[PDB]
Amino acid sequence: SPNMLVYRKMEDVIARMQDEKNGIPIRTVKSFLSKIPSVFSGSDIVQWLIKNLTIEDPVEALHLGTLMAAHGYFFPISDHVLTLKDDGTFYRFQTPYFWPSNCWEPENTDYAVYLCKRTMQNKARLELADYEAESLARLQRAFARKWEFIFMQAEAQAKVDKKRDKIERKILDSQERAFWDVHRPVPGCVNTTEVDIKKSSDELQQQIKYWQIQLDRHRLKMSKVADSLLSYTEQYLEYDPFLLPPDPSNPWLSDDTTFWELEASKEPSQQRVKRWGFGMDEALKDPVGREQFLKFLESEFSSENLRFWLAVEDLKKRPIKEVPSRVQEIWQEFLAPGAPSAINLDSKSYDKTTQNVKEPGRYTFEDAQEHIYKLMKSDSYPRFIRSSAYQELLQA
Amino acid sequence: IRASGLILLETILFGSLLLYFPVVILYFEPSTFRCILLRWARLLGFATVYGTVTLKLHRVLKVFLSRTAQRIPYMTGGRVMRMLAVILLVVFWFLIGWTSSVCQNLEKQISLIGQGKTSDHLIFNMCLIDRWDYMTAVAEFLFLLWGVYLCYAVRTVPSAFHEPRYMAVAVHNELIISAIFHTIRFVLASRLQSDWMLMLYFAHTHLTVTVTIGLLLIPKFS
Repeated sequence: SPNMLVYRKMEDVIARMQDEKNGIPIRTVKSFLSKIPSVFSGSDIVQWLIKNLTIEDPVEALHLGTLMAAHGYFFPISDHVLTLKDDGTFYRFQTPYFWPSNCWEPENTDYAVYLCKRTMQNKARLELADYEAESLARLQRAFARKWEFIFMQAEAQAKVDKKRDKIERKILDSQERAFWDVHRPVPGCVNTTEVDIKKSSDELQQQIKYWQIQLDRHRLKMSKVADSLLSYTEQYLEYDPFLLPPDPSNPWLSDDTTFWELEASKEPSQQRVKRWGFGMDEALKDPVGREQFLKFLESEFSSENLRFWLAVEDLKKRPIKEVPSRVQEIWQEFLAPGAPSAINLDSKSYDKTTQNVKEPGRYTFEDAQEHIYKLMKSDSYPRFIRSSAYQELLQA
Repeated sequence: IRASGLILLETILFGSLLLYFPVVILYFEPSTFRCILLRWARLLGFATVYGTVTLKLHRVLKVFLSRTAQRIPYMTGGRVMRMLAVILLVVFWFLIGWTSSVCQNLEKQISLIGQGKTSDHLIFNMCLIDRWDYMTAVAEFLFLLWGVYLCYAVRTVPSAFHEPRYMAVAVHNELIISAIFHTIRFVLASRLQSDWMLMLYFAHTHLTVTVTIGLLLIPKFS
């Protein structure tokens, strides 16, 4: 179960927190009104975080502390809503029987028990806040039968704990107050219990063959990948609109629209034209690049292979209703010998084509597309980038 | 009215009607009879308004616990009047004290109340004071202090009409206004024609009377 590991890590945290030799010291304050022992101030825990965790931002360490304290690992002695506030207020750890890691789950009758007990310990005031008084009103109206032993065991517990010493009753009642704060919190702050429903739950011959495919699994050195990754970063590094953008026009930040609108304009910017020059794949991604490359191929009387590859791609878009209607037709137009558009195949290519053409398939012309595609990538794109039209358009 | 007993409210209203007497009083000339009746009417009005109000609130608290434990009608409207008559009595014995000192010693012999002083060189008569009215004020102060502690803790109930708001604010208002009134009039023995005073009594009365009629009575048609 996932969150179990999370709670385990934070358990590591608090275990290092109340360390014998290091740790925060749980002090005993003396006041003009009273003498309160076994507390400490939130500035202490803030300092402890910053020391032993090296959390550079005070705010960041404070937010870590915030959610920790909203998972019941320490609470403010005079408040319902768990929030760590860096100041002189008094805190306390929680008990190993009342962590939240212990799969606990209170229920409505037990909330009634704690309500009767708190309301009946003191009888000097309605020692409570308006939300908890509201909850008790509902519990009354709906629990008409079962009240009595609730009251019974409540005052029984009151005697069984008051019989022990006066500071004991105080600390135990403080703890077993806060632990019900965290498991039924004030209307505002988020519950920290819930979870998402998603987590709501020959033999050696194939073995040996896996070993052999790992052998023939061609790999390259990490330095090679390093160069590839750095270089693919660099070639658009000057295009990153987060890090260093030359067009400062930011429709988000600087309330402009012109950047995208220039992007909509079919006329390519000089960035655009320099960016075409990296790879014809990116070109074909560009509609503008498709148009200009196709123009050159036409004016050079060489506008077929691109026509084919566009044909393959535009075929790979329609549903299964038209796959046969196109495959036979595209064969008869390009891959049927005797048609004007003469795609050119070798032995195994045309063999594969002839065998598959009976059956229209989502991966029909894979090897032929590879063949013509390596052809175009090897020949066309180079001369295009080398071409006068490319140079004249990249100049301005 | 079932949430808040009939007879409590008739009690309140009657009492405060009577508390409106200070300001039909002064229009007539000051004499013996005047200042005496003033103190009668004041103190009667005072207890039989603020006192019963405070005790209603005490009942709220007790019915709460009574009801939390075993609905068995812990405190009833039958209980209020008894812890009223006590106070009514005490105040009777007091008035008899003061009233006796006058009516048996300083009626005719040596002192009086119909009595005037002067601003610069001009005359003005009135009633006046001694240490008793001081102690009177300080009692009113403490009494409502107790009432305020009551309307302090009782701040969280799930209740119908939020009477607590209304009551508690009458209480606080009254304490304040009374402190001020008495402090002024108990510095100002010398600088007080009839008019300026009559201003002051008009203030105190319409303020707290109208206030602590309204805050409780009127919202019980909304």
